[PDB]
Amino acid sequence: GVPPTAELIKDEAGFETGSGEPQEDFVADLSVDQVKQIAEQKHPDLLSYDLTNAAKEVVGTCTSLGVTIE
Amino acid sequence: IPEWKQEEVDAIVEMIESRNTLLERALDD
RNA sequence: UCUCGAGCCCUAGACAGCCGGGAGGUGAGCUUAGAAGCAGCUACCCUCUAAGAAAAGCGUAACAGCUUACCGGCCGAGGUU
Repeated sequence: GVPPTAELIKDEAGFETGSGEPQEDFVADLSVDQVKQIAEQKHPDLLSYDLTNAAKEVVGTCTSLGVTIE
Repeated sequence: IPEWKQEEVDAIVEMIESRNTLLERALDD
């Protein structure tokens, strides 16, 4: 239902395309707060019980695109 | 005497407290 | 086909067979009109969990679909190098 993760990130990230090489090329950043919201938009699309785990999933695509956290 | 088989039993005996053979094992304890 | 030896696995169930499960974020990102395990490039992370790859081999125009990994069950004694 709710749109995919990859896109949700590209919104608050402020960018469109990722980097040719993930983690090796940091495209954008994301405050944990921001990530706490994205994890709130996909409450159903995820199996995780706590919001913590929900973030681990979301925070699983970021670093693999150059989406660092602060 | 694999370690994981040993760890499993304990992990199980821990839930009971709060593979079929490992369950029977945990129960026998 | 006979005989002798070494290593490893095994009744906490080995090896094989058969049955059941092989799941979510997510059709990863990039490339591209499109590519969703499986053209190429890079990465290859985490949830649920007893398991389940950012996918090993076919398969597709691309999906679909079919199996491997991996877990569980039935079975029950040697098995494998």
